[PDB]
Amino acid sequence: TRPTVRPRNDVAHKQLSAFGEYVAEILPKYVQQVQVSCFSELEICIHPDGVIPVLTFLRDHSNAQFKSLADLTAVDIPTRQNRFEIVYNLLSLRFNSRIRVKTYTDELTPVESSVSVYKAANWYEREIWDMFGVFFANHPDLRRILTDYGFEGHPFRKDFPLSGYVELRYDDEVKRVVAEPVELAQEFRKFDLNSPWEAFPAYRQPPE
Amino acid sequence: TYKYVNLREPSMDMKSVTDRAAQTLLWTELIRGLGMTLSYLFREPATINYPFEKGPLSPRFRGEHALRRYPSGEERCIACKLCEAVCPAQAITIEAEPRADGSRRTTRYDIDMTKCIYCGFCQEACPVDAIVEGPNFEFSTETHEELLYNKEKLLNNGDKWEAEIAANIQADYLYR
Amino acid sequence: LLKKTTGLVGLAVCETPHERLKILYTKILDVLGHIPKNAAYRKYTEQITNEKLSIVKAEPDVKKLEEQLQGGQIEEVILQAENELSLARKMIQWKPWEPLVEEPPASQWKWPI
Amino acid sequence: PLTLEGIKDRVLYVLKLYDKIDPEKLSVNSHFMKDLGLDSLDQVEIIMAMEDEFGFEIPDIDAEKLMCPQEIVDYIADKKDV
Amino acid sequence: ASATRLIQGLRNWASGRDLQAKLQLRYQEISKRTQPPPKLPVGPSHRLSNNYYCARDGRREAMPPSIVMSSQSEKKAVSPAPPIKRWELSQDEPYL
Amino acid sequence: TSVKPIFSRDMNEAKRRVRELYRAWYREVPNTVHLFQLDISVKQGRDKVREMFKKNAHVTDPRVVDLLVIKGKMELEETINVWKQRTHVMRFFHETEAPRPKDFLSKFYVGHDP
Ligand code: SF4
Ligand code: SF4
Repeated sequence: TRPTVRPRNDVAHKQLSAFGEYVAEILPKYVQQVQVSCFSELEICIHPDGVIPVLTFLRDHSNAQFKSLADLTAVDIPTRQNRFEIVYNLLSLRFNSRIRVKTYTDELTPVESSVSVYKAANWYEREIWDMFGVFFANHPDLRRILTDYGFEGHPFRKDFPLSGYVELRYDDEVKRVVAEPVELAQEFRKFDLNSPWEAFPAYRQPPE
Repeated sequence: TYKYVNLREPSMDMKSVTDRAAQTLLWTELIRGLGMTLSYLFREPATINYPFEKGPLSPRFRGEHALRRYPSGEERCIACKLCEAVCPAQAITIEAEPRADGSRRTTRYDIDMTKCIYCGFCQEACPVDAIVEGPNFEFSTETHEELLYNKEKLLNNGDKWEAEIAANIQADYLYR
Repeated sequence: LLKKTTGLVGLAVCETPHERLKILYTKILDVLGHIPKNAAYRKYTEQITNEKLSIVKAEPDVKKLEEQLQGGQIEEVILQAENELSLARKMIQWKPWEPLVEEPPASQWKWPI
Repeated sequence: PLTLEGIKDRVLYVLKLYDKIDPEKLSVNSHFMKDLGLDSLDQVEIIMAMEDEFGFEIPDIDAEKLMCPQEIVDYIADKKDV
Repeated sequence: ASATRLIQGLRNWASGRDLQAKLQLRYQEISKRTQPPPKLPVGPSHRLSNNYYCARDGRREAMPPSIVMSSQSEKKAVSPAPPIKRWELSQDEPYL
Repeated sequence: TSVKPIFSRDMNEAKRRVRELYRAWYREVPNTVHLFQLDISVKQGRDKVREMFKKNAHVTDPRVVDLLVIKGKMELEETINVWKQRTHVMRFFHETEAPRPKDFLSKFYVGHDP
């Protein structure tokens, strides 16, 4: 398995497992799961009441010093009753490491804003408001950032269609760009691509 | 493994101070910048005489689309719809049926050239080298629907540019 | 030797780094004594803070102290001491050594779905 | 603002400018919801017209209770001297 | 390249650099537009024996993430990695 | 059924917030008609505000009306601070859109939509 297979990094796996145990036992009030991927990425899956205490820990603790917020992300997964999965990618420049801090919310429960921990989040979770509808409590200026000004709907929710519900055109009667319900001259062609055969037996879920 | 841009302490002896003051009062670096601009003034410019002189292209160039033929006149496209499956912008629209000699051929091969991203995934998905993205880049139209090519237009682009397309494929097929 | 700059913008050079680190480490330990003993934050932070404080008390030099504290410049070691102090003062209020406040739903971290 | 009668006449004038209230059934003790047949937002814009006329701001906790013109003239009386 | 040596000398004086040694316009030093045909090599899996796909299957060695902690003594405090080594100043050109 | 609130502990605080948002929109309509130099009246714009408030008037959840007040405050901030153009204000008035068939018989005549 030398030439075409990715080489496995066992040292980083052991070190991130040790630090995941470390964070899970320093903060048992909020840490729900700790996992390390096969390509050596640590994920701390927490309760959403511990957004500020965990992120303040990793930013300020002398064994963590995750001073940089690389990226802040939501994921819509509609089969969960807490469908939105808020993802904090963090970078420690002191220990040259990356961690992932994951939590959850539904449409109505607010997540506490992490602008007091990382100012970088000021736009990111603002975008999570615009793209997913996750409200962030105590954000300084929470509003839309990417959509049009009269835009109804949170587009990166997976029940939002690819083309939207409206489309613009100029109308010369009213001398104005107007919004109408979207009619495509060619419909987007949905391709059902998934093979009916199991691809990865290591990921087989136990049946009902 | 790192270096410090701009961490120089200027020398404070009277020689260097008077050098910096002659720079300040006599505008020496401004004359240096005028000298470099004057130096490009007397260079031959890089300007080619378009449309009589053309920008250099490679045989890999991805321009206008063309449906090709065999060296018998039979069209290469056997309607397999791999190009429209791989097409990242869904520009390719294909409908097919068996024609009068029972051959698997298309009745619709449309490419919306205003959806097309010109990435050439269709010509590398194509198993029989039917669709290619040829060398024409000068095909600007005056109307939007003139950039909505059907099978007739694409077969005519193949018949138009085939003498060039075949030689470009002859140059680059051993890299593919 | 009086280092001219730290190289980091806005991180000013400390005239007496050893005394400032002793003050900050004993202040971290004084704040950290108000945490319950079985809490892992207290045990781990006492461990690393006593290690750093013994390294500071064992080395009179500033350069060698930087190369064996292994946290970069001495002023960002001071900055990390201030950050750990602020953190421990917040960890008293948060009380995160408590049990888990709520279990997740049953398939909340199941991937793929 | 000097006397209660002028405040009452001016309250009734602001209420009869309001087009949804029938000016015959408009009285001093008429109720907005069940007698005049009004939505709550109708009562809210009535209170905003009272703020337009009388030159002061009425908060929310003491505009929800203003359900008749007599309560309006009493509230305007209580935030002034009369 | 066709500049007269008077203009070439004025140009090199004004720029302060020997510009003819490094011209920004291209001439016969570039590659031919017609090349010989390549013979590209094959990778390591182009073999007729001892080349089972299960012995080089990268996608099927990926595992689900190992759950280190789940909610269903004097052990050393750890960090996510060792502390980063201090960068060394360049021997090439430190500007120092 | 114990959920974390957004702003309102119950529906009465929620109705207070709905009411203050309606007051702010009602005050804003003449300024919006003026500085966007619209072709509507102030009364017609206040009718559109009342229509958009009555559109959501069936909600009984405090968190949903808290998000409705939050989104109304956001649209109000986009209107006061002139971030919307004239077109975004006039998108509430679906004017170039032809009126849809409402009864059964005309929807039968035009096509297949129920
Ligand atoms: S070049 Fe790309 S976008 Fe264009 S038709 Fe081919 S596959 Fe589609
Ligand atoms: S052009 Fe090629 S890929 Fe596309 S349908 Fe025809 S044969 Fe298949």
